[PDB]
Amino acid sequence: GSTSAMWACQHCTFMNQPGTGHCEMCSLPRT
Ligand SMILES: [Zn+2]
Repeated sequence: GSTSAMWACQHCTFMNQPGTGHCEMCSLPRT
């Protein structure tokens, strides 16, 4: 809801918040 810049994971293939470097799908890091 209006944030900095989300990201697209390369495991679960879902969108994630700019602060959730991990993930709400796989449970892994952004890197
Ligand atoms: Zn993920």
